[PDB]
Amino acid sequence: GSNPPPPETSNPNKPKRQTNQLQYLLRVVLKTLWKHQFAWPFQQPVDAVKLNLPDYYKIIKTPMDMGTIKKRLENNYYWNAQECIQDFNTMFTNCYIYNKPGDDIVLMAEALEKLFLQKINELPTE
Ligand SMILES: Cc1noc(C)c1-c1ccc2c(c1)O[C@H](CC1CC1)C(=O)N2
Repeated sequence: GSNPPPPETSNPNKPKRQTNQLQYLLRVVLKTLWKHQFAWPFQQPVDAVKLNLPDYYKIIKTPMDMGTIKKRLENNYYWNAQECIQDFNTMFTNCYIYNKPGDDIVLMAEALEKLFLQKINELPTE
């Protein structure tokens, strides 16, 4: 039972907002990554129990996944786009820290991150 609670996707006191940038993040960035062939392992938290990776949450203390990001965006959890961008970067970084280069998961993260960076370059409010 080595899985933590997942990251919060709502919070009573944290102020909530919808900006054009946050709409772009849900409707274009998340949408393109979510439907990518390599999205699926990132669509929910890492299941250290199911994967038999009992040390995952010993090593990764700031977990993040796209399921979480998607719910945060749908819930207007974020105040600004930078918060969301930060979550995507945390997701990628965690994957690169925990796994070794040439692991399939790392190659999947690299392909998603390329696409992420391309979509982030067109972020509106321009
Ligand atoms: C994402 C992620 N970051 O570190 C690890 C470990 C994962 C991870 C998440 C889900 C799965 C996983 C790795 O292994 C396989 C998929 C990977 C082999 C590609 C699986 O079925 N689910």
